[PDB]
This record gives sequence, C-alpha cells and structure tokens, in this order.
Amino acid sequence: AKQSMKAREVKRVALADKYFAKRAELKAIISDVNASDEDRWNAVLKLQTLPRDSSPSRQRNRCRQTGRPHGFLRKFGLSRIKVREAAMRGEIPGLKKASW
Amino acid sequence: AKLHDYYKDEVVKKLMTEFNYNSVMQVPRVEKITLNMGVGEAIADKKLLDNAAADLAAISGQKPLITKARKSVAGFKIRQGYPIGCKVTLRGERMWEFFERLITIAVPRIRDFRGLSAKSFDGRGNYSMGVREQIIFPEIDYDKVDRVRGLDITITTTAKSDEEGRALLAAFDFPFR
Amino acid sequence: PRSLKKGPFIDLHLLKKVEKAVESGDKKPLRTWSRRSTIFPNMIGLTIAVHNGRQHVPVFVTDEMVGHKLGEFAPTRTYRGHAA
Amino acid sequence: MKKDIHPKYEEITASCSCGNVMKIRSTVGHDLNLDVCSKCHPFFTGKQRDVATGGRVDRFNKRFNIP
Amino acid sequence: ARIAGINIPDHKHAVIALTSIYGVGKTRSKAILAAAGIAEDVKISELSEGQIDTLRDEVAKFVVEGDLRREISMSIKRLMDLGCYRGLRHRRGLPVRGQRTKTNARTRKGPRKPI
RNA sequence: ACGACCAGGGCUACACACGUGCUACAAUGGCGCAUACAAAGAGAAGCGACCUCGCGAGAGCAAGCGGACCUCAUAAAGUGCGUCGUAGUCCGGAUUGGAGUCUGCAACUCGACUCCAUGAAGUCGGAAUCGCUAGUAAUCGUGGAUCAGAAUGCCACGGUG
RNA sequence: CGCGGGGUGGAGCAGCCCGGUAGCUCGUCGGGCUCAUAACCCGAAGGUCGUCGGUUCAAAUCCGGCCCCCGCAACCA
RNA sequence: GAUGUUCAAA
Ligand SMILES: [Mg+2]
Ligand SMILES: [Mg+2]
Ligand SMILES: [Mg+2]
Ligand SMILES: [Mg+2]
Ligand SMILES: [Mg+2]
Ligand SMILES: [Mg+2]
Ligand SMILES: [Zn+2]
Repeated sequence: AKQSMKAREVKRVALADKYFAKRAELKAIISDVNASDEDRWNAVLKLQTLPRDSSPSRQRNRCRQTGRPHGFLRKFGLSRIKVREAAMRGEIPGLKKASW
Repeated sequence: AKLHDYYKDEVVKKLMTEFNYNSVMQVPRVEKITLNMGVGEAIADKKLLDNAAADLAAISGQKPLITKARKSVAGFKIRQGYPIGCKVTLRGERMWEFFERLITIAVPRIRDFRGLSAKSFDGRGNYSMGVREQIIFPEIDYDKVDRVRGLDITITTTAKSDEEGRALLAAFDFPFR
Repeated sequence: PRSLKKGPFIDLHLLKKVEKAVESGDKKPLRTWSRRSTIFPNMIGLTIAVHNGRQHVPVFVTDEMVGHKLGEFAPTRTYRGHAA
Repeated sequence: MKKDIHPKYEEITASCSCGNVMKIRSTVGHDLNLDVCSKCHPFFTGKQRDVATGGRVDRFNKRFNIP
Repeated sequence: ARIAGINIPDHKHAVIALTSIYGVGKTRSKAILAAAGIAEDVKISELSEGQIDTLRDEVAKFVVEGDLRREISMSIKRLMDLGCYRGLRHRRGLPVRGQRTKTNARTRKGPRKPI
C-alpha cells in the first residue's frame, strides 16, 4: 500500500503550496495579534472551512526513491538504508566512512 | 397546608364549572399520597433497607413503615414475613406540604425533564408516578447518602375517572406532559 | 490548553447546526463527530451525542459542563474489568 | 401522630436565584438556598430560560469574549 | 506556637514552620513575610506569641486548611457528577492525567493485588 | 476487493509479571548568595541577540548570521560564604486540585513547559544478577539528529577522576 | 455406663505437661538458578487452634459443658 | 552432580 501513501503525499505538498502563502500566514497573524479583536474570531472560522490538508504538518518527510516514513534524513532526502547503499556506490558527494 | 388552602378557594370552583357537578362533595379531592420505596438488596444487606427508610423519613416527616414480603417468591429469592420494602402514607396537612414541595422544588430539580405522563393513571383516577433519583428532594443533603435509590408516588383521589383525576392535578398546576 | 489569545475552539458545522436548532427550538439531538469542540453556553440544555469510535454517545449539556471539551465527558474506550 | 418516633419538622424559608422565596415546612432544619424553583423553570411556562442566570458559565465568558 | 489556621506551626525557623502549615507553601511563606516584614536576621530577642498578630490577619486573605479542603472536595464531587473522563479516573483510583496504566501507576492504583 | 478516498477512535487500554533506564533514599548533602572553565555541533518555511513587560513558561520589538565573525549558550559539580544538625527531615519527589504559556486546524482521550498548593513510597533493597582494568569505570554538565510540537532514550562532546 | 486418647493453614503434624501468643512438613502463588525440567533457593498468603463458658495480667496450653471418632472394660425392667 | 523421547523419501 506504499504507492497510495505516496499518491497522498504528492497531493499534500501540492495543496500546501497552493494555500500556505495565500491565506495561512495572514489568518494566523490576525488571530495572534492582541490589537486585532472580533475579526480574529471570524478569521478562525474561515480557516476551518479550508481543506485542512494544506497544513504543512499533514506532510510527513519520506524518501523519494523508496517512500519510507521512518529513517528519513533531510539533507539526503533519502531513508537511512538508501543513503548507506548510495554512499558506497559513490553517488553521494563527500560522503565517506567516518573514523575518529 | 399551602396547596390545600388554594384547592378549596380556587380549584374547587375551577373544577365545578367545567364538569357541571350538582354538589361540592362530588368535586374530587386528593385523599392520600403513599410514597413507596423498594429494596431488592434488603435480603443481601438489611442495613441498606434501614438507610432507604432513613431517606424516606427525611423526604416525608412521617416515620417510615417496613413492609414484610407478602408471599415467598422463587425468582427474587425472597420469603414471606421477611422485611423487603419501605412505605409512608401521607393523608393530612403533611400530604399537602409534600405535594406543594414536590411541584415547586423536586420536579425542577430533576436533571432532564420532558413532562409527566398524563397517560400514567390507574384508570380509576388515581395517579401513580416514579422518581428515578432520591437526591432531587432537598431534605437529604447531596453526597451525604450511600447510594442514589428511587421512590414511587401515588395520588389516590376521590375521582372515579382518569379525566376528573387529571384536571384535579392540572388545577394544582401539576407539570403534565 | 488552547491559548487565551486564540479564544475558545469550536467547529463551524457544530456551531451552525446549534444556531439552526436554537432558533427553531429544542426538538432533536445533534449527532456530531466533533469531540474537539469546547462545550459552549449557547448549547446548554441540549443533548449533543459526541461520537465514540463505535457509535455516538448522548450527553446533556449543563452549566458545570461549560469550560470542558465535548469529548472529555464522552467514553473513548471500554474496559469493564480484568475479571470475567 | 405518635410522639418521639417522627423526625422533627419545623418551617424553613428556601430562597431562589430568580429571587422567589417560598416558605415550606420541611425536616432540613436549616435555611438552604436553592437555584431552580417552579417559577424559574422552562417547562413551567417560563418566559426567561435559566440561561440568563450566571455561574461558572459567566466565568467562562469573561475569559473568552465573542462579542 | 499557633497561627490563624487550625493546625499549630512548630517553634523553629519561621519560614520552615510556615512551609509545614497546610495550604501555605515555602514560596507563599515568603510572600506574607515580605508583607509582614519579619525576617529571621532581625534581633532574636523580644520574640513572643503576640508578634504573630499581624500574621493572623494577612494569612486570612489566602484560602488554607479547611477552606482549601472544602474547595478540593467540591472540585472532585463535581467531577464525579459530571460524567467526565477526569472524574471517572478519580472514582476508580486510576491516573487522572493520562499517565500509562500498564506499568508505573502504583501511586494511583495502590499496593500490588494478586490476580 | 486482501484496492482506494474520508471523519472519529486505537496503537498511550490495564487484576498482573519481566527487561532497560531515570530519580532518590540525604549532611562528601539540601537551601540561599557570590563567583569560575569547556569541547563538540546546528541554522534561512531557520538560529534569533538587545530592549520592554510578565514571579515565570512567555509575548511584542528588532540587530545580526548561510556562519572562526551573528545566534543558541553558555557550562555543571567546583570554590568561598551563612543555615539545616540527622528528623521521612530546608532529604526525596510521586500524586492530585486550581490557573496560565507555547506548538499546532485543533493537546478530550493523547504534548511539553511555568506558577500556586499538595508532599506518597523510599532511611540504601530477598534469592539472585550486570558493567568496567585508566582517563577506564564512577560522577557532572553540553550539543546534535528525529522533529510543527513531543527525551529519562540515542549518536557525539567536554569537566573532575 | 466407666476410664483413657484425638480434633490446630488445602491437607497433615507439632507446640499442651511446666499459660508467655502459634510453628513446621507438604501443597499453593510469585520470582530466581538452568538451554529446559526437577531438585534447590527466596518472598508471600493461610488457621489464633472442634465448639462454649469459667480462671487469670494474660489460655491451643488450665479446669469443666457439649459434639463427633476411637481403644478397653461394664450392662438381668 | 538428577532428568531430557523422537525425526519417510527426493
Ligand atoms: Mg510493491
Ligand atoms: Mg509530522
Ligand atoms: Mg483519518
Ligand atoms: Mg508502542
Ligand atoms: Mg541514600
Ligand atoms: Mg524537538
Ligand atoms: Zn426560581
């Protein structure tokens, strides 16, 4: 069922890009600001009317090659096992076994 | 006798007009209000029956009467002559004092209310109702009683018909559905 | 706890249905899956059946209930006892 | 009535949040103060529901203002 | 020594005696001594039960002893009547904050009980 | 339909046992004050100083930094001072009530932290059993990854020894 | 009927005489040791002693009543 | 220094 989870993750990054920069920041700040009153209440209402998948917290970091939820490292964008094999094939630049 | 003085001043003439009686005596009245508690755990814990009796003694001033079982029954594991229930019959001014108290305080104090069944009459004009929680009466202090039991209130009335009985209680402004 | 600045939390569908019932008088229970919504004074004296995974469980709102969440009263798991 | 066996029964004055005061003969022995009476009850043809009365509901309102 | 509260504080360091008093913590002890101005670095001489007279009135502004206990009782009885999950843990002697019951919940459940 | 899209719940339930940790059982210690040092590492949907307010967790304002420069974030036992004077204790912290902060659409189940109050067990642990031969155990702090938020774990680092 | 003995943890057996607050054996339950099992080890629970009175600061203990079992002897309305 | 049975063919 890995493909279905990936199909969802591509929808979540698409919708978040669609909505994060258009309304997410403004609705949060006009709710947070102390000077704003009454409108901060209305702002929360329209926020819940949104799809809710836009939230960046709905996104879960996953390897591109093997779509694996756990073991993901941001810098390589790969799961731990994928990073190890790629490093030995020389695919990852500057990555060597570490001794100290 | 707060609800009594009201009855003989306003209720009597109210029922008199809408029924076209020939005599004031014909107008129905409330004879007695028996309050009944039943403890099926009396055989298990005789102390619980005493506590229930103490609750009824608080609810109504008259001291409670312990009802022994009428006949031995196999299903309920009871034997004849064994104390099982607790009953008080109120017939005097104390009947009116309980009646005015029940409508003014106990019925509002019930948690969720949707009306009292007008249909719940014995068919001889005598209204019988059931109380789910004894704590509704303010007599017993809340959280000062072991368990929340219940009681059964019966309004024996002179009325020979349910229709006469409902109007008598309705005239008192009883909370019918 | 939600921050005081953000105010109380309520769901649009829940609040809209509550206002739709109050204007038309109490008549039927509001069946909702919103356990996150806070108990509000506007919905006191009404039976809101907050959803429990298997089936909604009816709750009658009271004054002491306000200041607590709808789900907080509702059962969320069944564990009668370890013994049969 | 038989002497001694019956609980003591004197008159008490029970007050209400709505302001209605009822003189009732009861065995409480103390003047308790109640919240709901027949007059302030929605079913007893109440015009104003108990929602108007304060309590911890008002305390919730002071903390969260939705005007 | 005695204080406005029902319980009697011990004769020793004043701050410690107040910590022992129910309802008054060490930090609250420092709060009222800041108002009273009585420090332990003053002359130990001329110390009498008469001196705590100022303590009697200032502590009375804080619910303590029986007053706090009444508040705790009303808070828990409400929980029981509410039908809320918080009240139910109180009734069953189980953790009321969400701590794991599987293990390490001895303080709430009590001594170990055989199957 | 052993496919898939959703909302709520569960993986945190709990008579109970075990494994591995943490915090203790104090006085070589607790509390209060004064004062001293690290090394390693991370940062742009990010580190965020300073300043103002809040007991505080924090909020606002906003410098700088793609980094030997700015920012976390400066250490802790240590030393010097006073008190406790051996008591379930100025030990120890569970637990619980009340209130607030922050993340996040939202903290009810089911986050962390702060404050106010509460002060359980524990006065060093049965049979038995584990780790370690030198900067090693022992002890005391610091950072990282994972990460919206969520360490007592984990990968590193230094301190005393 | 007389004399003597016995009844104590689930079971069994001490303790009794000579009153000092009640144990053991085996079983049970939990843990340990062992690759595993037994043995073994540790911890735990269990009756205040057939019952009822008396005595006394105090009773399994001492003296009686009663119940059941057993041994031997006794028994010509 | 107690006890620990067995195992079709390719
Ligand atoms: Mg595949
Ligand atoms: Mg996530
Ligand atoms: Mg879902
Ligand atoms: Mg798990
Ligand atoms: Mg110690
Ligand atoms: Mg984090
Ligand atoms: Zn009223």
